[PDB]
Amino acid sequence: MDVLYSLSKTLKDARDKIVEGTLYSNVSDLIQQFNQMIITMNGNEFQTGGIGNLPIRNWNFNFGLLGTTLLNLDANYVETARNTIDYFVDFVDNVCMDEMVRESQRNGIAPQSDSLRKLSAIKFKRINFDNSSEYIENWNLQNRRQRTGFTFHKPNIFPYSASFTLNRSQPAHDNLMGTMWLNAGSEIQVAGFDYSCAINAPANIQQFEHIVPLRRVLTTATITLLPDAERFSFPRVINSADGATTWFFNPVILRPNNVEVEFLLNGQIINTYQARFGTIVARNFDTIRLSFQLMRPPNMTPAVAVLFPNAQPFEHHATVGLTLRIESAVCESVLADASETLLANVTSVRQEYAIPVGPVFPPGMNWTDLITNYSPSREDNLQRVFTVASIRSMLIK
Amino acid sequence: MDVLYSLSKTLKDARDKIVEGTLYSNVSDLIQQFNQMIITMNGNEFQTGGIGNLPIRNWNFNFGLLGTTLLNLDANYVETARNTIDYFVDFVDNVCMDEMVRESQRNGIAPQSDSLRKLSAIKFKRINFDNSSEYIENWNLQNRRQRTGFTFHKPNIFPYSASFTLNRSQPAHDNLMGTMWLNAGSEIQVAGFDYSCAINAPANIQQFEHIVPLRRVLTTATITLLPDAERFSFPRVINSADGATTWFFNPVILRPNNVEVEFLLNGQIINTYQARFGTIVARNFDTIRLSFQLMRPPNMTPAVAVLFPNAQPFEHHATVGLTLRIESAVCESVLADASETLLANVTSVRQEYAIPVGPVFPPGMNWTDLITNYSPSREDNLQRVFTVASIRSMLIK
Amino acid sequence: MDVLYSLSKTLKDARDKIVEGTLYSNVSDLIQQFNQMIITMNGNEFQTGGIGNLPIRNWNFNFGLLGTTLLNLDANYVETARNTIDYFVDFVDNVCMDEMVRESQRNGIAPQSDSLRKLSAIKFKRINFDNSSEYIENWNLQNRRQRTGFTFHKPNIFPYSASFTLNRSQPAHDNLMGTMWLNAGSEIQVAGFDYSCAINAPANIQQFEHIVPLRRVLTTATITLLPDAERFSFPRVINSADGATTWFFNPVILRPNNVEVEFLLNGQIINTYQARFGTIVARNFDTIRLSFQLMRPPNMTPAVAVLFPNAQPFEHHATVGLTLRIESAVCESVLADASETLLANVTSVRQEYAIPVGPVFPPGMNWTDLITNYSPSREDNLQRVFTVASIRSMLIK
Amino acid sequence: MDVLYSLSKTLKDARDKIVEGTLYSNVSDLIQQFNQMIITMNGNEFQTGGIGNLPIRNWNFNFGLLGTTLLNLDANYVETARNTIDYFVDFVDNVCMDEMVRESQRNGIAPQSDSLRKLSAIKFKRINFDNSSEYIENWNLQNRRQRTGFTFHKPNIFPYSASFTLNRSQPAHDNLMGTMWLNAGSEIQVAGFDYSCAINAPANIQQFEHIVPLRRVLTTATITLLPDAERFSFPRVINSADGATTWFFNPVILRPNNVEVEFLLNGQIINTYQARFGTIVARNFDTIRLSFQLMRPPNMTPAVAVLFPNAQPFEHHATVGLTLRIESAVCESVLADASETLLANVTSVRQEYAIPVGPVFPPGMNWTDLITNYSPSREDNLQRVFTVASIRSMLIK
Amino acid sequence: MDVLYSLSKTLKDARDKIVEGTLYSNVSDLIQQFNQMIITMNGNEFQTGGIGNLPIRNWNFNFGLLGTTLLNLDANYVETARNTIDYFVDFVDNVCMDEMVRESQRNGIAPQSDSLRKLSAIKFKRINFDNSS
Amino acid sequence: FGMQRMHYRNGDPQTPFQIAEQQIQNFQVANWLHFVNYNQFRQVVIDGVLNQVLNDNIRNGHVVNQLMEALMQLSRQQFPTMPVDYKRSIQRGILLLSNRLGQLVDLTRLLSYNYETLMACITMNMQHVQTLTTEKLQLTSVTSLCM
Ligand SMILES: [Zn+2]
Repeated sequence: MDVLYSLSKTLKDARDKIVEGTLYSNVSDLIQQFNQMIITMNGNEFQTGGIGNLPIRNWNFNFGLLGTTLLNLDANYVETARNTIDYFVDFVDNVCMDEMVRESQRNGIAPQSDSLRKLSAIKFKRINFDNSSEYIENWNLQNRRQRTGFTFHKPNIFPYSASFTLNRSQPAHDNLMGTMWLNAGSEIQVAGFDYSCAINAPANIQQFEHIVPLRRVLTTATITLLPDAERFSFPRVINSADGATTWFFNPVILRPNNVEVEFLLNGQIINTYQARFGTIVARNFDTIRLSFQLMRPPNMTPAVAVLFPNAQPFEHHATVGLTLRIESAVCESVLADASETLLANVTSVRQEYAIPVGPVFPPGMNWTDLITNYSPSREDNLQRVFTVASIRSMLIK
Repeated sequence: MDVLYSLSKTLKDARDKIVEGTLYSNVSDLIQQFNQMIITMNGNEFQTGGIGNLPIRNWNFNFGLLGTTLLNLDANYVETARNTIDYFVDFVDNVCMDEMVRESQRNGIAPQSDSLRKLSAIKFKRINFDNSSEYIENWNLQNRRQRTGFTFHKPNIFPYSASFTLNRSQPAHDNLMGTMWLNAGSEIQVAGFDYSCAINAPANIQQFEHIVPLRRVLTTATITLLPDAERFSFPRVINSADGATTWFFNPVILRPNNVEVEFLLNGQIINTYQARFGTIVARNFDTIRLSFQLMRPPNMTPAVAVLFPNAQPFEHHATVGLTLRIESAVCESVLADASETLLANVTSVRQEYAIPVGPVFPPGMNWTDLITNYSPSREDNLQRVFTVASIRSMLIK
Repeated sequence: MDVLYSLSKTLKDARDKIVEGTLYSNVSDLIQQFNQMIITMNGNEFQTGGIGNLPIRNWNFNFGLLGTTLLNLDANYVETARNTIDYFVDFVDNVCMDEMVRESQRNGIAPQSDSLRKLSAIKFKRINFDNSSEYIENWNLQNRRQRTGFTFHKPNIFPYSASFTLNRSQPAHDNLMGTMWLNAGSEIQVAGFDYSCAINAPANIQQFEHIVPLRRVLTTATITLLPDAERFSFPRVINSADGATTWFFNPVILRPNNVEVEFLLNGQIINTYQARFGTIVARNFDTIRLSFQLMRPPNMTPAVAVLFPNAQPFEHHATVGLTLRIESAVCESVLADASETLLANVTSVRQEYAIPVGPVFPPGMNWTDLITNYSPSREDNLQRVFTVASIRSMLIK
Repeated sequence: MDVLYSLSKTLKDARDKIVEGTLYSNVSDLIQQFNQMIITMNGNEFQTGGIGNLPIRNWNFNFGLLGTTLLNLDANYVETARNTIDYFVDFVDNVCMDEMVRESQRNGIAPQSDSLRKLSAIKFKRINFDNSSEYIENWNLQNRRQRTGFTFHKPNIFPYSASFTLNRSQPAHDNLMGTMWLNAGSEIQVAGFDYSCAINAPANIQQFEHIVPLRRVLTTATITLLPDAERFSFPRVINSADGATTWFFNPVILRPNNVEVEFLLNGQIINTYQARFGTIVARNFDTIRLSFQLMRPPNMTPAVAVLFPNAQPFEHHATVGLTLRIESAVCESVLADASETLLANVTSVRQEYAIPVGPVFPPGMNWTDLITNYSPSREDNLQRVFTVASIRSMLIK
Repeated sequence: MDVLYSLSKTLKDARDKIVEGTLYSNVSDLIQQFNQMIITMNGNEFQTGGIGNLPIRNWNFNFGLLGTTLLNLDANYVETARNTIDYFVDFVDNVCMDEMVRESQRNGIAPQSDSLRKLSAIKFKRINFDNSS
Repeated sequence: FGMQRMHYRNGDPQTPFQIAEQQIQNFQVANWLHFVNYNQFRQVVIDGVLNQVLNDNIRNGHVVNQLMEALMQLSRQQFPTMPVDYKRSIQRGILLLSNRLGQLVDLTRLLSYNYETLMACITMNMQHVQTLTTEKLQLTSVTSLCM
């Protein structure tokens, strides 16, 4: 894995640094590493592919060393360099597509393809170069069991869970009470509704609560906390819990009284925020507890007093919402987010070559089913395949 | 173009690496490239500007070489380096503003300013240095006709198109049926509405369909697909097709039954998703086909059954929506997105100096009119001017 | 500050470049800088911490130099390098946590901790290395008073201000007129409403206006301008200005007639946009002026004409909205945004060690109260602590 | 690809130039290239075929050099030359049939067969010879991104689209108005018909219009423009738009009044022709706009006045046609035409060996479906396979 | 006219025959004609265009000869050949567009542009090559 | 070119130039090595008698224009660990040869022409078989013929 990143880093630098007319002192330390790579890789044969429609390709390396001495690199040197680089780039492309496609339940952090099991010897250890990308740094730090952090912009930590809860209900569905939520991507939109608007609740206050457990512990998260959840604020008809009948929801929106957002780690309150909106911070957490309440307004104009009678027919239903959007967060495990394209590369390779469903990953690489049951073996497989996807995304655009 | 990136890369590195007190071995390979640059650029004169209010500046280069005899760089060397660097940075700033402002219908990928046509000789080819940024890498790969990819975070692939379609309509506008949509930035919000709620449709099911053709083929796109389009879910009055009269739209929201999202490339179904929300992936596509349908709920509580009569007056109109947001995508052509500022730099240079409207780009650099008719000559001009904008954004902050 | 970035850059590179089996010519220029660092740092003692619960640690440096005699780096060299690197990484971690925690009203741009005041001597100036990150580049450019630019993706330039304005009001609250807005993060959502729908306004047109002053001058901003503000488009009950009574708001949405978005710098119109939506650009501005108007529709179908009578009871209130979202912008001062995690690191260090509220920063590091009153001394403190946070985010993941 | 053309050019010349009795000075420069070819190709083994029913053949090259010591070539030299040439011709035939049969969605311009990927090394670069054919010239010019042009005689730029449009229609189908067209090969035949013969149109003039968008930009096209489209000038019965019923069309032909043929490039009028028939020229265009109109004749003999009553029963329907035939055109992309047989060779190889339908090309190599959706990846695949077809058409007759 | 066809035939052949890696004996008779062309065209200045919107371009030829010492043509020789060929191709393109645009009632078979009237001398007659089209 | 010296292993059919060029990427020395790897005689009957002929690159002496291009590439070549006096001596000893470009182009034109005019008077076959005893050639005599 280290030598695969090293091959790709030298091929990227040798497409970048070895150009026409450049001075030799700019590339004097890269040509020695590329010659060490050629010297190491000669005499060895590899075999990539063999699963799904990924074709079996045989790789044989017989190349001459870049020892001509130039002061400014002329176009002859650039053309022979482009030939050797194009062959090695095709090789590492097929090794990366052979490694992202395989998985194992037993020990997923180990290389699974034959080519990367062959590259994991000490004969190939002199290929090794700097490990400067974030994924290979976290690979090398977790290979020695130290703390890592992946910085994500809007991480997909929440599985898709659009549902509700009726704390007070009946088959008439004309006096309901409870919460509704949308957990999607990095965004929680929650809305507790009461049809009576707390006309018989004690002190005209109805307490709502919504507890979101996470799968991995997020660290140093900037979170936009806004009131008035926008999706649960227009009238809609909703199927029941058993899916038998449908019930109508005509909301009018009160502001959330007494918002308490708590960030729990192992049941301990790490951060708490009482009636503070805008951008908040949560330094260390794996559970988000939103505790908002609906208070009946004690003074109402005649346009408002016709909405909430004391009797039964409520044509306008009180609804109170919050919105919580994790903008950026540092997570020790791998995830998906709106910035990288690594999950897209993994799914593109697994869908392009018509790959059968294996033992670990969900069918079709369903990220909702992958983050719903995010086991440590699936975590190891996901980190390995994302690291190889980062390597191929360095070489192949 | 390669030598302009090389000038800017050396000036960026020589502002970074040549500092006070640093060791000479840290900068021993940069001073040789900077001396090669001084040796190449001496004796040459340039002329920048001359269009709009961009002033004509004459450039003459007569500089001495930098010393190669220190062990730690003292402040004398830093001050003479800062002088030479500030003159070259002003030169390359005016060359980049002279190149982003010009365009040609005939062959836009060629340099248009006099200074960059003069820099495109082999006398200046020994200036050349590493080409490591994404735009100059894709420039050098498309100069040899190989595959490229620009990675965008929320790409502006959709032109602004807020409109509707009435599949069933009359001048009374009290029993309507059809779709509405908002295509903006990277976001499609579509909503099919029926006023009758499929009370006379066969099997109480009304089929909607919305086909969005793209202008360039996106590759490996992560897409957030949510139901219940939020913008078309509140009551509004809307002008008619001819703009004569206005009609009222009072929506109640059903959930989308039988969502089928298809990603078409050349009419072939590449990816398909049947009733799956959350984050989806689309590996290769240039057409997005959303096929959702409105089903009348067969079991309704008395709060719902008063909304949808069998007769004509429908005060509550059934409406079903979807939202599709491309979070990140790899596109072979250049675009604009929410991450880079290159389009902002191009428009700032073209608006600061009061530049007349030329033959290629839209008046005022309208991105909606630029991506509505995204011709290959306009594509070549846009890629060239974005590459020069990336170069100037390296030097000028 | 320069030498602290230099220590962290060498430790990052020496974790990256000094690996097992790599060629010596790849690391031949890094080992000399790391040996210069060891030679400079020996014989010196430091003391970090001493505020809040940050513990006092004493640092003593007595290390041998690294060998310069290998061809391929074996595992002995890697293990002794990992020992020296882990000690220096712990040192620079505690220096950065000692510097981010302190502040001064008098001159905040100066180092405040004892360790960084000791590192600011010319004895330690030979530690210095390349300054390539964006924050240390803008640090070095503002240390010489030149123009800088921080590129932000969705900058938090707006303080949280959710409020309204009643241009026409009475204690009955049945015929109201005025604007409502949400300024949050990078997003302005504004909506002017009239209950009469301009039935007595001259020419049936009511002019709205919303002026947002900024705190720092943004430059080259890409801005998504959409109509129909989504948050102020559903019915809600709202407390009054004095908080005494509540009033009801039942909106129906007209489209915004005659949108004029102006970008003011020092009262001068820099950019203006008349009825153009989608992505717009604003090259230089510190005030955003939105001027939209509500026009009563002169032709209405019978479904619309029942909404707006000539008499007093208006059960459906005309409402017209706009949405303005700054996607990316270049600002000369430091800010927070959805891309970086530096504010999260600063708040995590200040909240982890239970730090008392000082003279400059708001209690609890409230970003709304920090950008509401964004004084230049607070600007200097914020830039210094963000630069140190960027340094620690390079070393500590 | 260059070396494959070089192999075929030398084998073609060595079948042509190396004959019995010819002087040695006529062939003195060809025998050296053929000996360089033998020296390069010895010791190498190849493997062709393996897809469909194309058989796997193994190729081993062990040949002696040809003699350079004759004055007139005797029959011994001709027979040993014919042996070596027949073996190399069989080799290059199977390499070309192995390359035309394969395709790739990712980068189609790259070689796909194993033999041509092996020939793309610099070991085989000394095989290279002159590149004089049009397809290898345009291959080498587009490998450096310069302008190319393929000269076609009657290019198949139009997909087969025989349809119509009813601007005025009813279920009786006795008073119709609109256009009919046939787009086939290089020929547009259009005919606008009115059943009333503009008896109620303003000024007795009915305006017709027919806009044909092209897929690739044609350049310097000679076009035969004739009036009176011959196919839509006899009576026929035609199915309706939904295919339910059929309607009758009994045309009498007026001449086209006020013909305006415009050649649009990016919406700009490049060439225009007002009432000029015969051979016209169109220098640069990708859209053809035909604007002809039907004028009722103001003076009619009694044989004509019985055809067009003022009342409803029209047994004779006014019809006005044009014919536009592109005789020859220069196109930058590859196409098919009536002169070359390259598409026929590609389809013959793909149909002879029973090849499965791949990801790029249409099933059965449907040229109508290939030019209907003519994507750039399909363009690259089509150009590569046409170049290999041109090479094989040089060798194999 | 004969020398204009000769310039274009040598530039076409030198784009075709002078490629990377080809043997020198394949191009040994073309490089001598191309060097004769360079030797003839040096020291001369031309002026093309000047009618309609065809822009006036001034042409100055100062080129070194191509090397005659390789066995297989390497990429250095190909790149310097591509430079000289691209300049001469731009020259002959503008001469041909300057000649197709002009006409004369008196004697139309004579060259009308200034550049082709200058090329019709016997100083330029050693440019001449095969006339096979 | 900084490469480690080869161990030959006699049992292979590959000569040291023939391994060397597959191990050396220059485009100037590799031209020369690939010439010498496959210069051999070409067996053709001329008027009945078999004859062993050179190729035309030796025959007109044009191949020396590549050997001297490959030799003065070895002269601007800094050697990575050779002592500098022996390195300057071997570079100037290559330059002794590489400055006799025309003097040796013409010599291998003359040698090949004498071989031509005397090969015409051969009347038996020119069969190439490895004979038992060999005529010993001194390379000192070749340096004499060169210089
Ligand atoms: Zn983002």
